[PDB]
Amino acid sequence: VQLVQSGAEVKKPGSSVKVSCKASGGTFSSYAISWVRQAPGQGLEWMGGIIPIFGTANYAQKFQGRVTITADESTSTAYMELSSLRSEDTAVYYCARYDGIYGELDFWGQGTLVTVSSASTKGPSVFPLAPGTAALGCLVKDYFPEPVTVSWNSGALTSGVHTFPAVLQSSGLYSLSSVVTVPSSSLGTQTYICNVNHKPSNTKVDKKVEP
Amino acid sequence: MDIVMTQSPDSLAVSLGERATINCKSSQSVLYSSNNKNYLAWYQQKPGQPPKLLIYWASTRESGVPDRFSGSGSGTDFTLTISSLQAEDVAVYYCQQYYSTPLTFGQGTKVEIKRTVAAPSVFIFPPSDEQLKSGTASVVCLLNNFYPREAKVQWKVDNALQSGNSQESVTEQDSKDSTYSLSSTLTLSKADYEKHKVYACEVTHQGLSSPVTKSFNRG
Repeated sequence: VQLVQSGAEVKKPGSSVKVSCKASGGTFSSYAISWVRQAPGQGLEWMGGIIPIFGTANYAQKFQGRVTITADESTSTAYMELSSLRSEDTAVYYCARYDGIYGELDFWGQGTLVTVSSASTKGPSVFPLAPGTAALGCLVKDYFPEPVTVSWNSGALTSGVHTFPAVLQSSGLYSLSSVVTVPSSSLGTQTYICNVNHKPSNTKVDKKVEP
Repeated sequence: MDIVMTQSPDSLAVSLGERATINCKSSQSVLYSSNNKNYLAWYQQKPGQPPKLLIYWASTRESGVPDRFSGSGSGTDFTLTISSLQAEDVAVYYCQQYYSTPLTFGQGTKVEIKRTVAAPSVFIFPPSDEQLKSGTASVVCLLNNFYPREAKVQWKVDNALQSGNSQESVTEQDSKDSTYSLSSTLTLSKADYEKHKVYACEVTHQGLSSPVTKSFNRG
């Protein structure tokens, strides 16, 4: 069982967002799907849930009039739509599986960051941070909205990696660094490549970091 | 008549291998008469990740969850115990009731490790030639794997103390060695960058005997 959600995106205030949640295996069977949101630095808040076999959806009072939860059994996909978006709706939106008669949430989607802003989408520029221990990294600069993801050597390099929280610059654009410490003796033999993804702009960059 | 979930404490920090205790109180009983089960779950959440189910029915361990995690309680009073806190256990923990809709969560309890002081290793990075094409220069200073979180970075350009032109962020606690890392960026126009020679990052941390300076000369 795996729940795969649609990508992060910016939405203008007053607009509506639709987030999808695709269940692998080929069905959500007799089970149900909840939507749960998490504002930056905040706790978890249940938005509502749908039980496809009963054809019913329940919403939290706070979202009644703005939220719509639907599910297409034939494509094993659930949807959450949220209208009249405001700044306070900026959050990671999660789908999660439960059993209608119980309600613990055993499988979760990866989350979808929806940013409510008037600012336009912008892809990042990726710059090297050039190097018995050496540090190297990539600076991922001038993008909007969040998030970017970073791996090293296609996920083969994980030890000693630190990818930092982004900062919002005075320009209104984000900037993030990702670093790794390695043996200095590895600099002549191994290639260090940061793999940077920014879904909102469909940007993928592999940047080699040379000594 | 929404069921309110209240956790205590909001934050805890104990040494590696010490017991960690997180309490959760529900505003109404979540014990169902007809099956004598408590409709209560516990979750672990790490940064960048969704919550992960640890415990359901108040005391049943989810498959794959280590024995050091145990849920207890009935009615309105519940507790998640980590018998011997491991480095990888640092996270935010949430309780949840599913006795009735709306499903509701506790506010979360942050769990961290207390460990010995560790001084950062410090690295400075000049702006790349490719970035300079843009007319902007970012100079980066890295403080790698220090404890505790408290640290100070001071930027100097030709020995002149910088103010208002830097930003920093800090990682969550490391899941292996329980340290923190910090990245600071100094932003200048290319013009300003090209006018000066010595770029220095001065780091103060209680693990160091005195402030450590890493520097480079442009060109």
